[PDB]
Amino acid sequence: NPPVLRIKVFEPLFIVGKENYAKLDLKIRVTGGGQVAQAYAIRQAIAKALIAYNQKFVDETTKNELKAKFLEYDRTLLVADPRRCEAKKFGGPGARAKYQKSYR
Amino acid sequence: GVRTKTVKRAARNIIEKYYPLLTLDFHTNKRVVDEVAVVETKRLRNKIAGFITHLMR
Amino acid sequence: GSYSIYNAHPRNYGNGSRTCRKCGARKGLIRKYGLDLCRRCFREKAVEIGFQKLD
Amino acid sequence: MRIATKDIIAIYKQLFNDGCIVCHKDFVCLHPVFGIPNLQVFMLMKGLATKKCVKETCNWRCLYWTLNDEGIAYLRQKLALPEDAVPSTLK
Amino acid sequence: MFCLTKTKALNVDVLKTNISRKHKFVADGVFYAELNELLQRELSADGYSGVEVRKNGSKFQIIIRATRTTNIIGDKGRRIHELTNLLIARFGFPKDKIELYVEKVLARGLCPVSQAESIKYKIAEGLPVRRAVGSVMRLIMDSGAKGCEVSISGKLRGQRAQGMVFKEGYMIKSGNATRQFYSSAVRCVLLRMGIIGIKVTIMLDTDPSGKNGPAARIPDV
Amino acid sequence: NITITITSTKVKAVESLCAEVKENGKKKGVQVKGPVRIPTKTLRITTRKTPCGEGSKTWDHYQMRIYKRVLSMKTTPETVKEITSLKVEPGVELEVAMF
RNA sequence: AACACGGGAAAACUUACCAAGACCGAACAGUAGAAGGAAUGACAGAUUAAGAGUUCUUUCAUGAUUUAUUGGGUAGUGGUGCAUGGCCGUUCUUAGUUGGUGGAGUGAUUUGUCAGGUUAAUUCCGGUAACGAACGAGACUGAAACCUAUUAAUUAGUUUUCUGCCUAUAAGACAGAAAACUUCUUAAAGGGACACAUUUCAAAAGAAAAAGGAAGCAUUCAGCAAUAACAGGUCUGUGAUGCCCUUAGACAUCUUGGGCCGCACGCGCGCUACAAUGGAGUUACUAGAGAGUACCGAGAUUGAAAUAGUUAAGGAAAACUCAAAAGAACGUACAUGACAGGGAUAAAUGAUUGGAAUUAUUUGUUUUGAACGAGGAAUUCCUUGUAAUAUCGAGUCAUUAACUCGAGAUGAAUACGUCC
Repeated sequence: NPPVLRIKVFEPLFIVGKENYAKLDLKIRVTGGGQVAQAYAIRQAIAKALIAYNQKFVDETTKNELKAKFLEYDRTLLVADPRRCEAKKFGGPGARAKYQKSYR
Repeated sequence: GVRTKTVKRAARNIIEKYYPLLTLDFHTNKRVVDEVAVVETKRLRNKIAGFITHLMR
Repeated sequence: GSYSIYNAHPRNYGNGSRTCRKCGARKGLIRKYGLDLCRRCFREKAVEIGFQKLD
Repeated sequence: MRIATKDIIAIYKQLFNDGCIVCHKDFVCLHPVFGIPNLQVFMLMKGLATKKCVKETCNWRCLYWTLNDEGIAYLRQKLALPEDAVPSTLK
Repeated sequence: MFCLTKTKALNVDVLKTNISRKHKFVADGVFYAELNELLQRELSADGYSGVEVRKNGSKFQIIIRATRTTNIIGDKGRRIHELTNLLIARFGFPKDKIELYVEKVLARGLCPVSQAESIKYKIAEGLPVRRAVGSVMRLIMDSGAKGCEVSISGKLRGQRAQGMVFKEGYMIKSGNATRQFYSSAVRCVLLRMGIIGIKVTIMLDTDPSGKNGPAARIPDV
Repeated sequence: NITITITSTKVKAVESLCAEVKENGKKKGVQVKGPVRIPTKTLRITTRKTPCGEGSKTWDHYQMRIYKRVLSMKTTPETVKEITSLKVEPGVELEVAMF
């Protein structure tokens, strides 16, 4: 649906060649977050799916080569980003900001 | 990360009594501390085991 | 009647019909979860009820 | 104060038969037992408290009363129970 | 004649059958908080020293851990049935599911509410505030308490208010160990001049187990 | 088919009760379905700390926690949990709902 | 450390103020009188806003429940926070405080609690008329960052099978069954980082890269948080409370109406804008945390331009309700003009809640089209899923959010500093 992000989601395919996915069929279910966040979740899911599949039904040196190719371009392809929203605190409209102080 | 005197004193006492048991590996020293000592907190045990290995280095 | 007009107003909506359980106050009422214990009174008995001061 | 004398017996005979009857401090509502204003039952009992006949402990806007030895004697004098009416600990 | 239309039922929401899980436990605490305070104002001369509200599936057993059972040693059944009758009138309790037990506590010193009532007695008697707290704090210490503190604020020295804190033993002020070892009670006593606030906090020992954070106690071989 | 659900404010309590029912279910009971852990309910209340309006606007956070566990038996309607009480600990409610 | 603060978004109650009217919420005890009536209630005419028998007339009902009296209590959102308790704020979010013995001093007092280095920290290495301790810091508790290892499977999900329907070049989709399953989900127990380990810097406490890792500022955000103090706020939260004031023509309590919204102006907290990084018309969308019944949250069907109306399932709830919009996509639309940006002010009308809506409770319809062209002197908040932007839930809530407390959505710039 966010068409500008499509080539970002497709970039796991082109990082190693579409032939690494030619004999593979995927079925992804996305049920959280916003819309741009789901784009990064699918990127992780596609990249990990190739890595996990080549570990289980292919030898290791292919998997290590594939994961090495993923890592040398972008690390977050295979590891999740741990950043999460901070809790709101009283006295301010956000995590860190605070209401204006008047003296006179 | 300056360690408190509680960790350092406990690290020293265990070394004096149980020097032969301890080794230069942090992971083996973890379980021996749970054995040769009684602590209710996991984080304290690692801090003691972390200093013990550094001390015996 | 000496008392046929006493307390004749209909208090059914609720600002003078709801009160604190123990304090009997009409301001700062905590009606959530059916507590009905108004402010300055729920804080005293919070630890007795079970609401522990967590985050 | 001015309450129906038929009702006055209802509080007295119920209080004796249980030793204790409570009421709310909300004078805008009626009692759910006797079906009469809480003001009437409240002031029929505080007057009896000055006889040293009960105790007027108040808790959470609910008042509690407990029959005493003088309460048992005074109740017999008014409602005219037989002299064997000294049950105690039951009614 | 009174044209009153409203009524205030003498019910308890714990007796309700169809009640939400969120509302049930909240109503459990509200009843316990009110019941504890109610018999606190009744057993003041008896030292009620805590309540328990355990049940047996369909009947509720209310247990009183009084530290002085003198008034209820035998007491035929007067107070026990009088208190139970009070529970019926206030909360509309059916008789077949309500019963009251009275229990004693051997650790009289380790109960803070009983000790606080001891201080209130001596102060209202006329004993000096220095002699009253000193005597009660001696009893707390040898009973096994790790530490104790009594805070008294009021008009002790005259019209200008003055507060004093009495300290003994070992006490932790910061951390979660103050939620596992503390035992406190707040009482107020009236004189012919004003109100005096009494605050008693007793730091317990390994009886509420947990063995507070700083501790190594390395065994010897 | 029989269904058991235990709810309390203490997590350590229900785990003891869940184990007890499973251990008790060897006899007078065929199988002991694992304790289905319904998501915890948290009851948050945020209140001002001051009896008046003076001072800095500081609030305090309270929260109750409700732990819900679900057990399913086969047994018999007559036998059910039999004693079903075991002097159950205060604040921990057990109810048995068959079909 | 006063001014969207009293959880204070007051139509009646709240209410403490004002105009009226009644009324005892005069316990207890003595006396008068009195069960041959102490007293109380009352239809109708007038008095009264009043369907307060309040009062004038009139006799009709009930019956010591008590009228008048003296001592005395009681009651008050009355005064006093310069009489108090309790609670909170602040000094004060940083690292500080103490007594036991011993040493110095006639003494208030001092040492311990330091030269130097280090740390977020009197945190430690060291030093030493100090030795040995106690509180604070740390340790501790909650949330987040991880477990294809474990235990679990409904009210969570996936897979398979049967029936049914539909389009494809060839896989599947949907409906309605029904059984194993546990990666996701839920939630318990354990595990996992302690800077250990390498390099360098400072014999030590330690410091800075880099790699590994889910996580390496104490990992982040919070909770608790010592000694001493203010005569800081509240006696209008309390049947917590001392003294004082009023106490039957009440400052008690009740009823009706109004005010707390009153406008020549001054200040504070905020919401919406001054547009094209936009407004308007259509289309596909994507969260988390909340809450709910003896009438509470309300599915579905209908009435219709909208508000809202008439019927109406399931749900005490991972089970039913409960649902995103900022942004995105479509067009020879709007083209820089107070213009279609802006939506105040007024108008004529439709309904909701309420006993009651005028001084518009809230809201629909059509029309009305005001300042406002980025804001002077001054001044506030903020270091990463943070600011900022727009929205959702909850508190209050018969009705009413531009307020507060939370939750997710998209995701900047600028330092890694110095005491000006």
